This record gives sequence, structure tokens and C-alpha cells, in this order.
Amino acid sequence: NLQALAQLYKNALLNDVLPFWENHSLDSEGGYFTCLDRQGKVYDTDKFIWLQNRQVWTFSMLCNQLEKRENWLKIARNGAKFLAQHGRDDEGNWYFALTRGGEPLVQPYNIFSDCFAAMAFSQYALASGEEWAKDVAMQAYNNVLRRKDRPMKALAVPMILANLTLEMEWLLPQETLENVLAATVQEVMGDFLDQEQGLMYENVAPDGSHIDCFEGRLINPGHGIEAMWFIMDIARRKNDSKTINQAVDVVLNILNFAWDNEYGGLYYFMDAAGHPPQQLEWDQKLWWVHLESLVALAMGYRLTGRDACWAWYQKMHDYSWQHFADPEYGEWFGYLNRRGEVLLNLKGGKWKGCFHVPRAMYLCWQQFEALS
Amino acid sequence: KNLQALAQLYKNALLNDVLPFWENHSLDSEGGYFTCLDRQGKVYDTDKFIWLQNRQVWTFSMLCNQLEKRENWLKIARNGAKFLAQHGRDDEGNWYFALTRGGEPLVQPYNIFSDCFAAMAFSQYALASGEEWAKDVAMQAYNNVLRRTRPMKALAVPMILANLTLEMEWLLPQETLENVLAATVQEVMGDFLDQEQGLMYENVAPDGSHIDCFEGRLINPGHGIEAMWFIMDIARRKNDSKTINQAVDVVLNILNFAWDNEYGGLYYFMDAAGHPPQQLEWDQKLWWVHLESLVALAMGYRLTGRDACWAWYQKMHDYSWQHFADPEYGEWFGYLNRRGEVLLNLKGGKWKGCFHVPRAMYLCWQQFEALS
Repeated sequence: NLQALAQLYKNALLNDVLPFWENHSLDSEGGYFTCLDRQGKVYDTDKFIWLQNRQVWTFSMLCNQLEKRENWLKIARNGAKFLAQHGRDDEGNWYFALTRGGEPLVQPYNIFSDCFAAMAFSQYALASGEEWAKDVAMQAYNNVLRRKDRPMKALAVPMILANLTLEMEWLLPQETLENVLAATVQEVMGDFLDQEQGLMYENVAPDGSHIDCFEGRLINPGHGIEAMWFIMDIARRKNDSKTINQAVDVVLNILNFAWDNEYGGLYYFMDAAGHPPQQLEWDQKLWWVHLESLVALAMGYRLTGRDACWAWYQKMHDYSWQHFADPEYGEWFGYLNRRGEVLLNLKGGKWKGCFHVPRAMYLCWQQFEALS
Repeated sequence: KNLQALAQLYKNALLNDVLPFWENHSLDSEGGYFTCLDRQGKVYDTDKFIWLQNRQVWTFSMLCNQLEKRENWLKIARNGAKFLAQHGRDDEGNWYFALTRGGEPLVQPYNIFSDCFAAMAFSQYALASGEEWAKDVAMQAYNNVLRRTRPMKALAVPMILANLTLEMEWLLPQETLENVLAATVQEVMGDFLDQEQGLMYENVAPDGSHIDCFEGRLINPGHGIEAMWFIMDIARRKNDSKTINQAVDVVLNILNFAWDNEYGGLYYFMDAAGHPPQQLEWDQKLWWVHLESLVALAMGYRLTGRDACWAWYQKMHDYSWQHFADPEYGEWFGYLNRRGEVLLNLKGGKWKGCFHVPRAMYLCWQQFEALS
């Protein structure tokens, strides 16, 4: 039942996932090891700043939404201090990666680093009340605003902008949040949502038209589904049932479009015209694609009571828990092949850190509490 | 023990029984709240008892801040906060004890506790809502308090001062809260606790010694138990296990001292020397006396694992739920006679409102989640 599900997710988050990160990822030199094998052993000491920020964000957000636990604060704080010290170039632009000790590894700038930093330090500042953390958050927020702007645009862009503003909420005027979240619904549901197939496109022209190219044909089922629960969550703010049901409709379309009938699971990438994708990893089964689907379906069912969501929720649940969860060692595998066999013996790496798993466990716990 | 069923019991009681009761029966379209509610929640008196008006703004605001910022709770708190800001203060800015339904003042000797509860309520409301006007009310009330043969002092005073500063936390320097909490522990555990007997006195001399008079012989079992959980909660902040354990010792002492072996339940007042109390209500069984004991025991066991806290918890639980709980109509009776028979057929009045019940349900829910 619903209550048992709330309990499963609560326990997984608090007794399995967060202890895994506390027990295995804390670097005494500052920040965190994300490159952890199945057992939690470090296989690489590099500091991938996106993930370093996500982990400060995770622990801080939990202090803010649940309880200001002493261990969660210390975990977030030691990540926050290390990053404040080493994360930025002299003009305050955020790096992508550092060496374990904090030396910058050089590669093209990407405004996404500043976004995650703003989100992380905003939440840590809120959690701890430290002004220095607040200053770092505003600097990074301002960095994004002074830089963010076959022409084409990516779905990731309005999503991170909406995420940024929402995580910055306690620091910004009510009107800013309002404008941005209303602009986000319009653009995500108007330009990126394809009325033809009822699917979310990753990349469109500025006017929302399609471009027939690798980028313009690309579907990332999980990314679209993640965007839809975000839209659900915005819409729920003004009780906008039209938009909530519309996002739910899109979630069901993607699931039906992207589910692998032979082996179970959603494909990582697909091509909207049926052409050969450019991505060699297109047919893989990735932890976050399935976790964000569990959030979207739980939320959709909580918010609408539509049984279709509950039916798909149970189908997704059984597949995901059976294939990704690794309770004997803690946490979830990230990377399975199409047949659902472990592709990489890791619990974290360059792209998997303390983020999609704990956020999804928390969110599903909260959806099943309300349902229950 | 099933700790999880008990977490579920209190979660459910708060969210599905107690808050709906106050939402369904107490909201005055003219502003503020009706606390004078009979068994079924019907209004029997429209007067506005300011301590309870403020505690209800506080309860809904605290829940917004601790649990989830819900639109209905925010609204409930706002419409009480607006009424009180307009009507609750005299021309010097001092808070009243009671108003008529429409907000006209009722004449009575001023009490500094009035301002204390205003500060607490508006601080939490200002936090929940982000409204600057509500913050100004909080600062004034708080500032009002700070500017104010047989000498004797009451246990209520250090208790209310400590509560005032804690509820005001986000508005004050860290250091002021640390100083007050340290002074509270010293005073409660040092002066009001009788070391020899291991019991809390209601009134002592300024130098901590006893006075042989009605006031000086007075024990209010539930009040001392309420002070003891406050002390556990202060001590936990610094992991001061010695002090948490001392407070548990005192809770156990009071229970053994004040339990009615003939009828169950804790007496309302007792005389330390065995003389006839001046209170005609001494042998009565009051809701808050027992709810605060459930909190203290749940909390003591959660913080210390002290087996005797569990054993007493069961005994207090069975007594309290079987005598005060009224699930047919919602909420809990306040007032039983010694035999545990309902004495007044009310769910609220001049002294019972939206405070001890919802706070205790919230607090016990939290203790049992952690234990589970």
C-alpha cells in the first residue's frame, strides 16, 4: 500500500543513501569523492564541481525541508568551504573540475557550473545563516544572468533557469520567481512540447519549430519526464489543473513511446524520425531516467488521482528497484546496458553523485505521504 | 514496540484530526478565531482570548516553517495575525488579554506574558509569510518584554523567556540565544529543581531556597515535566548528554510522585508538605499535563534510550488516549475529574485552544520517526 511505499522511500533515503555518502565520500582535504566503486571505495580523487555543488545542495536542502541535522550541516559546510576556496577563477567564474587538492583542470567554461553553485550556496546559506555563503550564491546567480544570453535552443536551458530561480527563492523578490516560473511553463509546454507526437523535444529553433538534424530529432525520454514533474510542481503553486493534467498527458506519452518492450526500461536516447541516433549509449538503462519517472508518476497520481499514473508507477517501480537498487552495499547503480545488466561497477563517477537518487527518494517519500 | 505505528498514529492525529478541527470550527469571518468550542466544535462564546489567538497564529506558522508551507495554514495564520495587529495592543503598544469578537478591549491588569506570546506568534508568522509588517509587530512585542516581604519567583518566567528567545531565533544574534539558553538551564535545573527530592517547584525564593507558604509548597507535576522536555531540547543542541539525562531523571521522579494509583493519571497540583492545597482543582486530570508527559517520555527515550522512559510511555499513552481522545468529534477533551470523567464538555475555552494538542502531536510524531 501507499503507506508502505512512503516508508520504503523514507528508509532508503535516511538509512541507506545518505549514510552511503557520509560513510564513503567525505574527503578530509575538503569536498567529496564521487568516483566510488560498488563498495564505496574511491577509484579517482578528482573533484567534479557540478557534483560537488549538487552534494552541498542535497544535504542543505534536507536541513531546510526536514531538520537542521548537525551531521548534514557539517557535511554541506565542508563541501561549501572547499568550493568557495577553489571553485572559481579570479573573476569569480566557476570551474568544471579540480584535482583532489583543488587545482583547476582547464577546459571550456560552461555557465551550468555557476547555476549549480548558486543553487548549492543559496540552500547552504539558508540552512546555516552564514553570510559568506550568501555572497557566493548571489555572485554565481549574477554570473548566470550576465552570461546566459542553424540557431537552436536546448530544453535544459529553461529547466536550469527555473531551477536556479526557485533554489534562489528566499533571496529574490516574489515577482522574479513569478515571472520566471510563468515564462518557463509557456516555453517548455509551448516550444519544447511537440503537439504532433505529444513528446518533448530536446532541441528546437528559437521560434519553437523543428530542425531536421541530429540535435533537432533528439528525444531524451527521462529528461522530458523530469521537466514534466517540474512543470507539475510549478502549476501546483497556482492550482493550475489544466497544466498539471497536460504534463501528466506528456509523461504517459513518453513512457509509452520509450519503454523497451523486449527488456523493460526506458531508452536513454531516441530519434524522433526513427533514424540511427548519433549516441552510442542510446539503448542504455540509466538510474536517473527511471528515478525521475518514479517521481513524475507518483506526483502525477498524487495531484490528479489518475489511475493510469498509478498503473505506470507500479510498472516503473518493479523494474527500477529490481535493476538499480543495491541494498547489500548501499545506493543504486547508475549504468545498465539495454538488457539491464550492470555496465559499470560504480555508485558514483563524473556524472553520478549525491543528487538524483537522494532527491528522488525524498520526493517520492513526500508524494506517498500525501497519498497515504 | 512498533515505533512506526506510533509515528503514524500521531502524524495522522495531527493532520487528519486536530488541524482540520481548528480549520473546520474556529475561523471567525470577522478575524481571529473562536476558541470557545463545545464537544462538537459549536461556538459557545465569541470572546477573543489573546494568548490563545496568538498561540494559534504560532501553531499554523510553526507548521509552515517546520513541515510544509501549505496555502491553507498560511491563510489561517494570516487572518489571525491581521486581526491581532489591528486590535490586540493598547495605545502604549502593550498587548491585551482579551477582546470581544469584533476586537474591542476587555479590561484587566496588564500581563507581560501577553507580549511574550505575541512576539512568538508574529516572529513565526513573519518567517512563514516573509511579511515585513509582521516582523515589526514581533520586534515591538519582544522589545516591550525586554524593557520590563517574601520575594519569590515563578518557574513560568525562565520557561517563557527561553521560549520567547527561541521562537525569535531568526531575528536575533546567535549569541543572545546561546546566553538565554545557558541561563535557562542553570536556573531551571539549579534553582527550581530541588536536588534532595529530585522534584520541580513552581515558586522559590530569588536565591533558590524554599518558602513555607501556599506558593512555595506548590508542585504542578505537568508543568515541571513540560520544563524538563524543554531542557532536554536545549541540551541536545550541544549534545549535553549529562543534562538530558538529569532531566529524564526528574521526569521519572515526578511521574512516580504524581501518578494517581487509584484512578490513573497525574494530579494537577500537589502540596510538597502534604498539606491541603489552596487549589480546588488539585486532583483533576488535564489534557496538557498528560500530553506534555507523552512528549517528555517519547523525547527522553529518543534521546537517551532509557528503558524506563518507554515503560512509562506505554502507561501514559494508554491512560491519555483512552481518557482525552474524542475521535468521533475531533480533538481532545481538556478537563476530566480525578476519576477521568469528562468535567467540562468543551474542546476549547479561555485556556484551551490550538496549542498544546497540535504541538504535542507534532512533537511525538517526530520522536517516533527518529526512534523508528
